[PDB]
Amino acid sequence: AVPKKRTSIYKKRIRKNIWKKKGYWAALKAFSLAKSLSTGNSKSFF
Amino acid sequence: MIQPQTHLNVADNSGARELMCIRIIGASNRRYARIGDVIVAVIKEAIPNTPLERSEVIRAVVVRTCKELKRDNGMIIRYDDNAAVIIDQEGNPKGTRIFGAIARELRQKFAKIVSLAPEVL
Amino acid sequence: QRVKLGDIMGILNKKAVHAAEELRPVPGIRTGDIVQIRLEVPENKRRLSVYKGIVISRQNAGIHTTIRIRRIIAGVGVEIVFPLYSPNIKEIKVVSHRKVRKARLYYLRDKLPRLSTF
Amino acid sequence: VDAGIGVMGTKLGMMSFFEEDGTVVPVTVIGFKEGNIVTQVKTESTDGYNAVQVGYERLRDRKLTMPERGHLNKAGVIPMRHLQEFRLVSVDDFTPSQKLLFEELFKEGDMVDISGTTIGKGFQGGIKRHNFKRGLMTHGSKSHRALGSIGAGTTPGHVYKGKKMPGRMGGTKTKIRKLKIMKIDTDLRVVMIKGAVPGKPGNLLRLAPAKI
Amino acid sequence: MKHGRKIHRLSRPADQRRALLRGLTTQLLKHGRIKTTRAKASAMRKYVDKMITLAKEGSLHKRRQALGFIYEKQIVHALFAEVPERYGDRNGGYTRIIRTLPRRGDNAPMAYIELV
RNA sequence: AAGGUCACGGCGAGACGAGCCGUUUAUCAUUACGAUAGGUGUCAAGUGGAAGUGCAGUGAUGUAUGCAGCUGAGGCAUCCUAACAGACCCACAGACUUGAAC
RNA sequence: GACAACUCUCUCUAAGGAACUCGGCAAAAUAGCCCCGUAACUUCGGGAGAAGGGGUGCCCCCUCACAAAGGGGGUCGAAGU
RNA sequence: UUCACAUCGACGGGAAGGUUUGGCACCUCGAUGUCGGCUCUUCGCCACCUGGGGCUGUAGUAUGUUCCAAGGGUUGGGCUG
RNA sequence: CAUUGAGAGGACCUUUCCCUAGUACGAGAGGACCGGGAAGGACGCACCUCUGGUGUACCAGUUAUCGUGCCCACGGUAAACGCUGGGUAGCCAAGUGCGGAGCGGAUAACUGCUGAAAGCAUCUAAGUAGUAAGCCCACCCCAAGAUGAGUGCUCUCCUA
Repeated sequence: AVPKKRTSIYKKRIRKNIWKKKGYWAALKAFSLAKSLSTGNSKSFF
Repeated sequence: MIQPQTHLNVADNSGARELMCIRIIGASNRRYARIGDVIVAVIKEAIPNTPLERSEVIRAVVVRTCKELKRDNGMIIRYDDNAAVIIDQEGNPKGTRIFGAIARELRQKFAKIVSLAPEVL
Repeated sequence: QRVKLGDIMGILNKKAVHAAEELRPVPGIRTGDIVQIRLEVPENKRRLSVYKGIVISRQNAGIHTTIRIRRIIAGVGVEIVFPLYSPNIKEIKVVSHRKVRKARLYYLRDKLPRLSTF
Repeated sequence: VDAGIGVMGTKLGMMSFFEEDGTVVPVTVIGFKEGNIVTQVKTESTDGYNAVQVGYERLRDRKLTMPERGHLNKAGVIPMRHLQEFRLVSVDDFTPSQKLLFEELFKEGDMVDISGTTIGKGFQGGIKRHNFKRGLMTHGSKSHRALGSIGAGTTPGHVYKGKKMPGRMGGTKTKIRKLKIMKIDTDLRVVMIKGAVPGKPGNLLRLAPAKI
Repeated sequence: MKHGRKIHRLSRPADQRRALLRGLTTQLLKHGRIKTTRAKASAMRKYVDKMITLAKEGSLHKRRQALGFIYEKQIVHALFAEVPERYGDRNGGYTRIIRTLPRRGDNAPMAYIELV
């Protein structure tokens, strides 16, 4: 359970950039919702 | 479903009352003894005017069971107790009058149990 | 002249019950009745077995609309299942009716058997 | 290599056929949404093997993409969803142009094999995937239902591959074998088959003769 | 595995879920338009369609089952005097599940229930 | 561009990703597709006789209305509600070299 | 939100009943009030609530210490502390 | 019964294995947690069974011993940690 | 989309009973090899038609109490069902189906067929035949990240 050693700058920038790329994937969805929130007949967002 | 530590009542007047059955013969499953499987009984208590006493290993036949009995005709037969017949390896028992009803498939291997039975359903 | 949908459970089951009713008529067995079952078993030559008893349930799933029946044979407690649409039965006879306030008489197994002898 | 062309059909529940002898047999009911039209045959000349390619489930054209519907209209047939071939020995006489093959070929052949997607059970443990035993439920025990030991001691230094771990159990296709056919219906488009097919009512089901 | 278990259970135990259903469909029948989460929205949709069509046939038995389900006394008797005059000929589909922005603090998918 | 992804309504699929099925003048007619989910209407099915009234009884209770009443995770029908509004990725003959016939 | 494995706190479990185990550990079972009845042994104080068995809900009537309580009867439920 | 070698083989001799008890003290004590049980492997053959065969003081059944073969199986319990 | 399959997994297990036949063999007593059939056991892959377990979707009986003004009738609570009685769809087995096939290939031990080195011989030195639950293939599934990245069908590359 206890880690034997530490990680490099290598593997950490890989994992942190996979985390922040996983943050990248959930804003073109927000760009699509922000673009559909604009002028148009949409039956949502009262 | 007859485990190797069950108590079976007697279905004859051979001289016992119930039995702790031990480790069935034939079907090598031995944790599920259905009908017609002989069991290596031991006598838990008996009738004390008969040459069948306490602590006596004997062979018997499971003839009634609380577990179901799938038949090809569509019927399913089940009893409310467990019963055995104190048997010998040459067919017939050493007790004549059979108590309680039995089924009829065990006629294909144990015909003397059926012929001495009061009801064959 | 109509093509059929994926509702073939009800029409295979319905025409199966209608065919088995065309073969032999069967009055309905409600829960709590006291009925007779006349069974056809080969090689016995008596060809009419006696099954008196009390219907405990009716697990009706179309062609397995069945009878959980119970009669105290002189030893103890015999509990037989009968498919009502099988070709092995001959006729049913609703002898009596207990008029019981229950759909499932599973209590009656392990009761005092003077109230269970058909 | 299969011993002949088969069909595919959908499961529509289970019931019990009453044989006139008196027996009660549990049968699965097979329907047929659309005829199993031979769409594309692949012979020894233009392909390395020989197989007959049939399909199933005629649909709307919006449900089907341009390469799919272009492939199906290359044969001049209806646009259909499912599509599978049977590899067959080089004695075949099958035209890919709309052979709406009728289901009479299985009744005299009272042995058939079936393949299908079994129902998935998700990420299940080792107690049900590989039929393990659980530990003691009491007597101060703590390894209830757990996986137990995994490998040997120092000398391996690892665990053997293919070791029985928990994982996703169902979802792959299976074939159960030599299943004896029963009463077909030439108007209800329904075949009784005594057994238990893989999956709930609704899924695709390969129905092809035996390979014994 | 959840094959065919079509009850929609929330993040709450069973009796607390029943009280959430009864209270939120009660105040849904009080205000008409309401802000829920989407799980709570569909969970309102089934039960409030059951309560519109329950007092559609305004007998005493339907009114007593309907009064037994809803908390407030004076809202059941304002219901069967309103639903045959309004929701006759609709024949199902009494609500609308207009969704909105997620909630600040949870990113909870947040919905909004009408009566139409 | 073909084809995907998000979103959308979900699943007999599923820890999350996956996968699968829909994503509407959601047929018109002579005969297999354009009902995805919820509701509704019915049919299987479970418990099993509901409330109210009348009758019998001093009353507990039983009885008729009434296989009624609820349940409807399942089947079929029905566009009543939600499948609206969108967005994004991938484009523009697929390097270089030999042989064959045209 | 979802309703994976698996841990934990609980509920039930066909057939059997300790075969599990170091060991009935843990769970299950008994359980309240009245009536009957209660053994070996003993320091004659006890064991003893030994053990074991029956009634128990609700409506009638009468006897009523005229408050507790009793008997007889009916009524339902599969099951009445 | 005759008969060293169907089967045992005395007095002795030659090997293989590293599964017992030992010998050395070569890694490890700024820590390599012993014995049994549960769960779960996998491997060896010096084969208990299953498959094929030789010999038999093998009439047949059942064997005794031995060759090839490790794919698969090798029970439930009373005692005791 | 459709598959070939290099490679890898799983499965290739086993017992009584009956015919042959109370036949060969044996003074009797006993009792075959070989070839078939049938019922099992474990293991595995599935399924819920039947039988059930659970099923806090459900409905039904009842205790204590608080609300719905009160009687009736309901709702809440008695952990994550108050305690029980049953149950549809799921899940499961104890239940239900199915599997373990091959006069297919080569062999290990062995039996051989011709047959020489020593005009006799010998299963072998040339060639070659029967044959093991063992090896491989066939059997069920995954499978071209098999970078050796396969094969077949079909769609689309437009304007300046």
